[PDB]
Amino acid sequence: MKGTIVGTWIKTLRDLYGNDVVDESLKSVGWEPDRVITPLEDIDDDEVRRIFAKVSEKTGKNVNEIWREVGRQNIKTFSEWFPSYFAGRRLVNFLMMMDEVGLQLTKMIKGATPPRLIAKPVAKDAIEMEYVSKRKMYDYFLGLIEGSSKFFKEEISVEEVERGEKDGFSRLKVRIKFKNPVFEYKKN
Ligand code: HEM
Repeated sequence: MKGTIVGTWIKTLRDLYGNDVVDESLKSVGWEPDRVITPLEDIDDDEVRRIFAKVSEKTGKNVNEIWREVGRQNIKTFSEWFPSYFAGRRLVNFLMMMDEVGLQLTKMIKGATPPRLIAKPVAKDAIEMEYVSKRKMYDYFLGLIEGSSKFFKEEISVEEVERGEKDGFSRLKVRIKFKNPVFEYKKN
């Protein structure tokens, strides 16, 4: 990953799991517990992987479970660093815009590699959102969704539809139902 995102993860882990757990885990991979990560740095995905593995060991929580929790809380962290994205009224609009934001950053930020988050309405009160990535952060993705619902104070039901790997790409499709109708058939 790029530096920006790893910065948020470290912060979120600490908020979640305390300072000693994180300090220790970063040292285990040879990092400085209080490393200053710059946005445009490139960070070894395997190093991150080993960090989270250590957090798993120290806390006794399954790594997948940690990512789920990290995903939920990281929305709070990210909204504090980058408030403008969260400035809108609605959860649905937030979610529907995310794919565009991702495409744009791939273009703007050298080396940046965010997943596709393809969203499309499937009923008056529902969209499908498909995560597509070379990485595979199924639990993180799901966590982010819940965190978003939490931030926007809009209850949603999330049901997983498809999960699988093809051609080196991990995919996860969910159906997200909103409380009220948000879509309308309008003509082509
Ligand atoms: C709120 C504004 C957001 C911005 C500006 C943003 C942008 C980014 C960036 C820059 C990365 C890292 C790319 C890299 O380091 O190579 C990333 C990773 C990721 N983003 Fe977002 N994101 C946002 C919200 C979300 C939301 C709401 C979701 C899910 C609904 C999401 C899904 C993911 C996932 C799952 C990753 C991990 C990388 C992977 O799985 O391949 N992001 N995002």
